[PDB]
This record gives sequence, C-alpha cells and structure tokens, in this order.
Amino acid sequence: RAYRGGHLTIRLALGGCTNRPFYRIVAAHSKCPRDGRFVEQLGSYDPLPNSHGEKLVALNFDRIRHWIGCGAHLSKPVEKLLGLSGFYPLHPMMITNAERLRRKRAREVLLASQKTD
Amino acid sequence: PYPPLLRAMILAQRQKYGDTSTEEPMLNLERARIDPWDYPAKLEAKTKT
Amino acid sequence: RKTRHDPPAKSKAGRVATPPAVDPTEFFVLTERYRQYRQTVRALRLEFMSEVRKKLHEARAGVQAERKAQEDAAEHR
Amino acid sequence: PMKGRFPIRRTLQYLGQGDVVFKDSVKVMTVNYNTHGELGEGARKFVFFNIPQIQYKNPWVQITMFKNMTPSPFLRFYLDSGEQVLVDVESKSNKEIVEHIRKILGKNEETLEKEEQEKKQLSHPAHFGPRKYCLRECMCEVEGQVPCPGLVPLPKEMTGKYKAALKAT
Amino acid sequence: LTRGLFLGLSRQETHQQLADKKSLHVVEFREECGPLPIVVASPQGALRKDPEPEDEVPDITLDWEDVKAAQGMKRSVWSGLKRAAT
Amino acid sequence: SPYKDEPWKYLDSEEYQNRYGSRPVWADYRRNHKGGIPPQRTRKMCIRGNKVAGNPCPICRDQKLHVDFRNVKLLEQFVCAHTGIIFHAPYTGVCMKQHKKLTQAIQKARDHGLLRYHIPQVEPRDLDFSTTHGAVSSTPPAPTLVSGDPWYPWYSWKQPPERELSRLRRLYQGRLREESGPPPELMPEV
Amino acid sequence: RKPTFMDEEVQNILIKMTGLDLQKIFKPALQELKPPTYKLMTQAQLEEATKQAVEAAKVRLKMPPVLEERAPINDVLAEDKILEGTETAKYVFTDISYSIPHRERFIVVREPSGTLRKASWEERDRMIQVYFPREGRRILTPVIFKEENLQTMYSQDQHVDVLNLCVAQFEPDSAEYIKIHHHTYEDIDKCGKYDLLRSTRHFGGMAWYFVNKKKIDGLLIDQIQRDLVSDATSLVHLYHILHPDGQSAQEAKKQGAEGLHLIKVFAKTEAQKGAYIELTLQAYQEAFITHS
Amino acid sequence: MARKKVRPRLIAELARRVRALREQRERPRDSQRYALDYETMMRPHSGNRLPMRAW
RNA sequence: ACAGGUUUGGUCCUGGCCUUUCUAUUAAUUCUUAAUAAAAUUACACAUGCAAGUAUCCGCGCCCCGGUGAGAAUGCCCU
RNA sequence: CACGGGAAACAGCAGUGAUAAAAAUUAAGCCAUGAACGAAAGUUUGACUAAGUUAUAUUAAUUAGAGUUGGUAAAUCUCG
Ligand SMILES: [Mg+2]
Ligand SMILES: [Mg+2]
Ligand SMILES: [Mg+2]
Ligand SMILES: [Mg+2]
Ligand SMILES: [Mg+2]
Ligand SMILES: [Mg+2]
Ligand SMILES: [Mg+2]
Ligand SMILES: [Mg+2]
Ligand SMILES: [Mg+2]
Ligand SMILES: [Mg+2]
Ligand SMILES: [Mg+2]
Ligand SMILES: [Mg+2]
Ligand SMILES: [Mg+2]
Ligand SMILES: [Mg+2]
Ligand SMILES: [Mg+2]
Ligand SMILES: [Mg+2]
Ligand SMILES: [Mg+2]
Ligand SMILES: [Mg+2]
Ligand SMILES: [Zn+2]
Ligand SMILES: [Zn+2]
Repeated sequence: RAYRGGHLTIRLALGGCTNRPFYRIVAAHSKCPRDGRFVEQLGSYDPLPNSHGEKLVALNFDRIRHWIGCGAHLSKPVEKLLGLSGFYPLHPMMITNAERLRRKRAREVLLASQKTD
Repeated sequence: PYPPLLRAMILAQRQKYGDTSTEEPMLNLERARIDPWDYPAKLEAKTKT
Repeated sequence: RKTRHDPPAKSKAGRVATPPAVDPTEFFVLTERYRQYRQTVRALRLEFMSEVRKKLHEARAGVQAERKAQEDAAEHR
Repeated sequence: PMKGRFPIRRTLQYLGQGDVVFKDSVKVMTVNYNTHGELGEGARKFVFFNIPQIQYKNPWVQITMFKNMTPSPFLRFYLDSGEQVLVDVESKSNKEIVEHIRKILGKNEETLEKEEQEKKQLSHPAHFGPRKYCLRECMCEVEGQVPCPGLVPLPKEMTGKYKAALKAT
Repeated sequence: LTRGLFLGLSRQETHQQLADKKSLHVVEFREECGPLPIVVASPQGALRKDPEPEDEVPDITLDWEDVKAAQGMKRSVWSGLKRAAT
Repeated sequence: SPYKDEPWKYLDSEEYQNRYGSRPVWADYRRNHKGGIPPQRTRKMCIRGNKVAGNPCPICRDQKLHVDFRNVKLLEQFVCAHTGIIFHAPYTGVCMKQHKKLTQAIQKARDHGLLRYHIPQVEPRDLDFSTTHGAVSSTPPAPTLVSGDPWYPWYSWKQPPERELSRLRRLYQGRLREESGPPPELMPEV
Repeated sequence: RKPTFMDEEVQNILIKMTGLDLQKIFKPALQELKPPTYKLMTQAQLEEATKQAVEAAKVRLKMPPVLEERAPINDVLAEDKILEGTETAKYVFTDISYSIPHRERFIVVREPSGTLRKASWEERDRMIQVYFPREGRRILTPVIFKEENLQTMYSQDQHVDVLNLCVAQFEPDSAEYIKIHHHTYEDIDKCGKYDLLRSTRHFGGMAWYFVNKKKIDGLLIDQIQRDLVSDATSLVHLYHILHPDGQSAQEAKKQGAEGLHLIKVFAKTEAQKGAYIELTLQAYQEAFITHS
Repeated sequence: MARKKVRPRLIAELARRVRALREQRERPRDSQRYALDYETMMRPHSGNRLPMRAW
C-alpha cells in the first residue's frame, strides 16, 4: 500500500517453523512488515547446521549489487553475512565481538587456572 | 585492495575475456571521503537540479 | 504499537534513558573501524552505481539496439 | 459443444493451436468481404475459421468485419504510426492467407522462443515461498536439512523451553 | 441399458474391418512407446496409393461433457473419488 | 511368527499357494462401508494391543505376512504392472498404518533396487565441460595472502595515541569503564 | 593429436557399432499410460513415420560424454585467524542466477577456523543440486550405489538402469561416475552380457573403456557369435585408430589386410586368448560358406 | 480511483484549510518554544526531558 | 457421479426430494501424554497494567508494525 | 468528511460487563529477525521469540469410548 516515506531495504525475513527458523534474504521497502509484500527475493540463509555440519547461504549477486547500486540500505545481519561472504569486508561488529570472545575466554582460562589451585 | 571474493570475480571476468595482465585491481577512494558526525547539516532546502 | 494521539506511560514519564559505560581504547579503535569501513562500503557502492549507469546506458543506447532497430525497419520496408 | 456447424473450432485446443502473433505496433485488423461469388470463398473460410485464433493470440488488437460494400475482399492493417497495410485477396485460399499474413507482419519464431525465454527467467528455481509461485515452502523439505517439526519432532537439546529451563536453573 | 450395451458392443468396428474397408494401413501411436509406428492391422488385397484427404478443420461430433473433462472444467467432487477394487 | 527373518519363505510355501493361489492377497477381501461409495480414508489401525477389531485387513488377517523390503512377491501385488504406481488404500483394503508401512517398504525396495521402476533417460547436466574458468581453477594469490598479513591493515589491533585516550576519558568522565590491553592471538581451551 | 571421444571417425564407428533396433529402443515404459491414437496411413506415409522414428532414435542415442578424473580444488581466498572460534559450523556461499553456467558458479566455504576457501567438488555439486532442483539427483549419496546393491542389480541384470541412474545422478568428470561405470563394464565383461547394451546409448562408453583397457577378446567373441562381422572389423579398425603404435597396426599396414584378415591378424597377434577368436571365426566361416 | 458514484467531500479540504490557517496563525515563537526549566531539565512547551549527557 | 432409494394393481418416459464423498463451527457423550498448526460471537461499553522511543538539548519517528471487516458493488487487470 | 457538535472512545496486547450456540495468560524477555533513534558502544519494542490454556485439525504412541443393526447401507437374540 501507499506509505508516506521510507527507503528500500535488503534485510532478513523470518519465516519458517517453531524452533526451526528460516530467513529469506529480501529486498523490500522499509515501512512494510517483515513478512509482508516485497520487491525481490534475493537469497536465503539456513540458521541450522545440516547432517554435513554446514550453514547454507544463497545470494543473488548481480541483483544484490544492482539494488545496492541504485541505493538499497542494508541491515546489520545482512552486512555480517556479506562480510563473511567476502563480497563485502568483515563487519567491525564481528571484529569486536570476536575480540570480546578472545578476552572472555582468556579470562575464563585464567579463572580456571586460579580455581585449579 | 578489493574484498577477496569480489576480487575473484574481477580476475575471473578478465580471464574469461582473455586479459592476461595480472595487475592487482585497486578500489579508488577519492569519492569515498566521509565528513564526520559533528558537521552541521544543511537545514536550507536543496534546489533540485 | 502506539499512536500519535495516545498519552505516554506514567511510569516512564519521569524516566530518562541511560547510556552504557565506555571502554575508551576499544571505543576509539571501534570508531576508526567504522570510518574506513564506511569508506570502503561507500567506494564499493559508487562502483556498483557506475555499473548500474553502464548497464542502463547500454540497455538504452547500445550498438546492438541500433542494429535491432535498423534491421526491423529494413524488414518492415 | 454439440451446437454449431463446426463444433471443433470452439475448443481451447483450436484457439490455442492457431499460431499468428502480430507485432506490438499492430492496432486494427479489418476484413472487408462478400458473401456471394466463388471468389470470396477463401475470405469466407478465413472469417469462419482463423479470426478466433488470431484474436486469441492477439487479445489487445481490434479485429473488425464488414460485409458487402466493396466488390473485392481485402484485409487492412492500421498501425501505431498511421501506417496502413493492404492485403488483397481475390483467389487466394485460407492457408495461403495465413502464411501471407504471418510473413508480412507476424512475430519471428526466434523472437517467440526468446520471448518465452525471458518469460521463463521470471520463475527462478532458487526462490522459496507459496506453491503457486515457488517450488518449495519450507527449507525443511530439502533432504539434507533439519526435518520439519510438524512431521519429525526435534531433539530436546535444541528446544527453547529446555534452554530456558537450563538457564533458569 | 443391457440391450443398448449389447447393441453398441455388437456394432463395434475392428481394426481389420477398418483397414479392409479403407484399403490403407492403420498405425497405432502409443504414447509410452514414443514415435514408433506400431502397425496392428494390414489391408489384405490391393493397397491404395492415394493418401487420405487432409482436412484442416475436421467435421466431427463433439460432446460437451468430454470437452469439459478435457479442458479441466469438471470440478465435480464425485469424479475423482477413490473407490474399491474391480 | 516362525518365519521372521525370511518373509519370502512363506511366499514360496505350499500353504500360500493352497490358500491364496495365483490371485493376489487383497482379491478376496471386501470392505464394509456405509453406502455405494467407500470413504476416502480407511480404518487407521485395525489391531489395538491384543484385540483384533472386526473384519481384518488382507495383510493383517494373516500374521505370517511380513511387510519388508526383502520380499518382492508380496510388494508387487500392491504395485500396478503397467502404470507402475502404488495402489491407494481404498483400492486394496488395508489399514492406514500398514499402508504407510507398505509405502515405506516399496520406497526402500526401489532405493535398494529390488523392485523395477521407470528411470527416464536424462541428458548431461551442463552443455560445455570446462575447468578453465577461475571459479573452479585456482586464482593467483594476493600480495597480502603471500605475506601472511590480514587482508586489511585495520583487521588487527593497533595501540591508540595516549592523547586520544585522554580526550575520550575527558569526554566520558564519570561514566568510564576500565580499559583493556591487546587481545590474545590464540585462545586456549577449557 | 591423440584420438578423443568426440572425433568424427570414432563417432561414426560407434554409430554403426551400436546398430538400430526399433523395438528395443522404443519399449513400453512404466509411467502413467494414456490411450493411443490411431490414424490411416498410406505405405509412403508408413516409411515416412518409420524414418522420422529413425532420427528420433538417433537423437535418443546421442551418447553421453566421457572425460577423465577432475583435479581437486584446493584454493584459499582469505585467511582470518581472528574468527578461529566465533562459529562452530561452516558457512557455504553459493552464486545463484539464471544466466551464469553451472561450471562458472562461485561456491565458497568459510571454515570455522576462519578461512575463506573454495569448496571441493562433492559439496559444490551438492550445492548445485540443492539450489537447482532437477529430477534424478538425490542430495545425499544414495544407498543404491553401494557394492551390495550394485551386485543385487547386476544379478538382476539391471545394468542399463544402473548406468542411467549413474549418468542422471553424478557428473561425467567425477570420480564416482568413473568407478561405477568401470565396475559395471568389468562385471559385464566377466558375465558376457554385451547384448543388453547393444541398442543402448551407453554402448560407446564400454567400447571406449575396452579399447583403452586392451580387452577386446570377449566382445569380439560375442559379435562373431551374433554374426555381425563388418562391425567387428570396424571395432578392429577402431582399435588400430586408438593404438597407432601397435604391432597389430604395423602387421596390418604390412599385409594390407581386409576385414576378415584384419580380425585374423588381431587374433593371432594381440588377443590374449586368440585361440577362441580363431576357432569362433573358423566356425562362422564354415557355417556362412555352407549356408550361403 | 474514479467512479461514477463519487460524492463531493468538502469538509476534508475545509479542515486542511483551517488547520493550515491555525498553524500559520499560532506558530510558536522560539522563546516560548525553547524556554527551559533548569532543575527538572524538562521542556514546558514540548514536554521532552533532556538527555543526561547534556545535563 | 460408476450411482442408489422413492410416484403406480403393474410397465415405460418425464420430473423433484433424500442417501452415499470432503471440510469448518456449535452442542451431546467420552477423554491418556507429547509435538506441530490455529484460536474465530459482536464497528456494543469499558476498572486496571503495559504496548514510541532514541539522542550532548535542535532534530528524527509517533495506525510505521499491529487490529477489524462497519461501510461501499464496492472492485480484479492494465496505462 | 471532522472545521464544529454529541462526548470523554482498547475494531493494540492482556482482561471485565452486556450479548451470543460460540469462553487463550490481567504472563517472561528483546537472546534471534524487523522497525525507530544515535557517528557509536547501544536503548525501546504486548511486532516478534520462547512458553501457558483449549481434542479445533495432523502425527506418534502411553489410550477405550461413541454411533448403528427393516431397505438404501456393513451388521440382532430374548423380554416389556
Ligand atoms: Mg509461526
Ligand atoms: Mg489506537
Ligand atoms: Mg430419480
Ligand atoms: Mg401418479
Ligand atoms: Mg406401492
Ligand atoms: Mg466447544
Ligand atoms: Mg525528540
Ligand atoms: Mg489489514
Ligand atoms: Mg447500498
Ligand atoms: Mg483485546
Ligand atoms: Mg465476558
Ligand atoms: Mg471456539
Ligand atoms: Mg468458559
Ligand atoms: Mg469463561
Ligand atoms: Mg514485559
Ligand atoms: Mg530486539
Ligand atoms: Mg538488539
Ligand atoms: Mg479430532
Ligand atoms: Zn518446516
Ligand atoms: Zn490392518
């Protein structure tokens, strides 16, 4: 329907099943609902590991770069997914929470070593 | 340098069309200059051109 | 969700938000990582803009399109 | 269809098997014909048989009949650019009229499979959603992934209530 | 029903009689066998060299129930009912 | 059942030929129902515990019949010879549980090759078979890849200037949090 | 200039090798049947229908390509030790579009250690199947291609269906396709079941495997037993084409041998059991001279 | 869209007219708009409380 | 519709009604545990609690999500 | 329609009266997706996620009751 404003957004749409989520990579309007009407479905992302132990991601490269080139904004998880893809550089939130896991796990190692004594 | 997999498409596309030259493709940043946050935004209405 | 004409909550009327504590060195490296991150993403985005301009300009006025136009006109004649 | 002199021409197979598709600039197609004389027999058979097929394959193109005004039957094509194409029939039979129209102004065969080829690009197999537009609905239905919780129950360790119970204890 | 059924099945025309009355070969085109021309009957006697007149629009009597079944407009709930063994 | 691990022995037995003969098992069974049209769904399960309810199914009235992938002669009776599809449950007369078991058994037999079924001739997947493209062939490595350095200089950690730390301490005084040093290179495990 | 499978000489050799059996190539199949269509045809229309069925048979016996074993893909596009422990599983990124051919697609794996690398061939083909459905391929490796199930189908002489499942499931440059085809040709070589694959499009594959594996003995015995000897010396000429430096080829060039002399030279020279080929050819010669 | 049974609404245009007239007449001055109470840090005109980083 | 029951001392034809098949709400009787899907009497009136905030003040958002089918033959498709 | 007048508005999430044959918790979190804001750590979100209740519907078993027995239409003996 007709909205007062908003922008074009490439984001993750949550469909799927109870305790089995699924995100469809969706280029749509910002002001529409999460599972509402979209412009184009680009890709998919499987949040769960399979029998092969793989999390499976599909991206429609030419259409994604066309939408970004004509001005589609990206959300934080899809920039994270593109940073892991290597079409975009690594997202500094992945960088900083990685170093936060390094600091936390090193502090846990030190706490375990102190609790051993 | 490019992000690596985009750099892989650049190498693959030039190898597909036969460009033998192995020069590293470079992303140029003269239009990428970003004025930081405490610049005061223009409150005057921009004239459409 | 709420609406323009409804009153706000009485409990949250006297409530103001609290920003979290700041780790200064981590904040500074974080701020830099956004600066050259947004630099790289901006350069990539204007590169995709140039690609969109190239593809649209070719789809409008490509040499193949004038051959198609000349061929269909010649066949019609 | 029991009624009618030739009941087979009113079926969907006859309407869909007539292959004449005009160009996009074609707007008006006009048949002036006569109902007397052996000369207009081919034009009368053309009106009786093929104009439903051409009108089915070109729903937006106007097609108009006129009877007994001009002694010789003819067809007249009115285009977008004011262009008037006259096809004169006096002794040509129905199939010759069909190939004559399809050769003067129709759509080329290669243009037909390319038109259905960018028509078939719109339905990409990699999309997901409803059955009416997409092949799959769940990602669950794919053989290698996690089976769907409405058919195969999930293990306890993945379940959110067990996660909340272990976090609260 | 019994009298009409026996009259209809006694007025049945075989492929041998059709080939004898037309003096032409009759060919069965199976769909599971592809484009292979299975010949099931052959005209004994003199075989005619003149082909059949190919009419662009055949003149046959069509049934509206059969055409409606072919076009998929038969949405009756009793047509697709699963039933017992023969 | 004394047969158990071999279900085809009762199929080859003399008692099967004496009772059923060359006709299938479900040929002599007739389902009782409410009118001239049977319901689309049969009885769900016919034996509940030790109790056999009413007229049993053609499989279920003979307890020496075993629904398995090992016997092909039993499973062929529920598969059409010409059409090559599994017969539906109202066509035969078995219960829904044994019909699901039959469907799984025919699927496992076709996956194990014990039952013939139609395999269409399939064209090769791609038109041109080329490894020459850089998607499958190896690309030359990056200058940052051969040197062992991260892809960008800012992927690692850099010690910030002390005047910038003092400036951030001045701007966020009162709400400050304790600073941390460089991160470890490799984590140890618990 | 080594001989390849797509050369015109070897293609026409295999086309005249496989023969044409209309009833065998057009068999009533096990899908859902429909009532056949009848028409009245003249004799000339009957040979017209027969000949259009002949080119339909030729485009049905358009043979599958056979290739060598592909090289594994071991290329790492980026290494990141900073994401060594952030994730437990591995990520697969797949290029999807309608206009890119499937060999040119980018199938890229992030390992849990943080390496951006190229995927291997098996997971690459698995991704191609998952994000591009087609009939005949299972995503996981089927149980049917285990050796016990292969021996079950081969004792039930289902070799044409096994090869059809192999070409439908796997890719011709893969290792599993090669080993399944080779084990099939070995077992039909041991059992002498060459008559099953005569009018099948997979005849050229086992002929090519035999001419590279230097086992022409049993196949030549089978062809002389089925009394088709012009195609047998066509097979010998195929052997001489694929082995230009062979002592049979030099003896053939020295003697200027015809077809039957060519078969005799091959049997006396390079056949492992040439006595069987010689006695079978002698029996064929005396039988054909007595009956003609 | 356009139909043959559309009726000429006037009150919506009149209300937009009166609303524009009233905002142009009673447009708030910057002094009463931006005057501040320095203990509560709460705006008497807009009802907004100041953030603590600007306190 | 693969049809069946039903007019008459009885037969044939025409012609209605009902049964056999599937789904959804309510009621009655009965009822053991899980998983999944769905929660639906009301455009009648509402006690109470929450559902629009963020941000170095300006600003930006504030039926955007979500809810309902009252009204209108409204409207579907296309420039 | 909403300038104005009746008049103090849940056709938001929960719940309460009236009414109807018609009966979900006056509940936990933004941990994940979307939205809003901010340069940003981040904040909010009765959307949502995870649950609670209900044979309303499918599946698995832990479970045995309901309908019917003149014909259509499977199936009855003795009493009143
Ligand atoms: Mg849901
Ligand atoms: Mg409201
Ligand atoms: Mg009646
Ligand atoms: Mg009467
Ligand atoms: Mg009576
Ligand atoms: Mg109820
Ligand atoms: Mg504000
Ligand atoms: Mg709505
Ligand atoms: Mg009205
Ligand atoms: Mg409510
Ligand atoms: Mg109430
Ligand atoms: Mg209810
Ligand atoms: Mg209640
Ligand atoms: Mg109640
Ligand atoms: Mg709460
Ligand atoms: Mg949140
Ligand atoms: Mg958050
Ligand atoms: Mg139920
Ligand atoms: Zn699912
Ligand atoms: Zn049973």
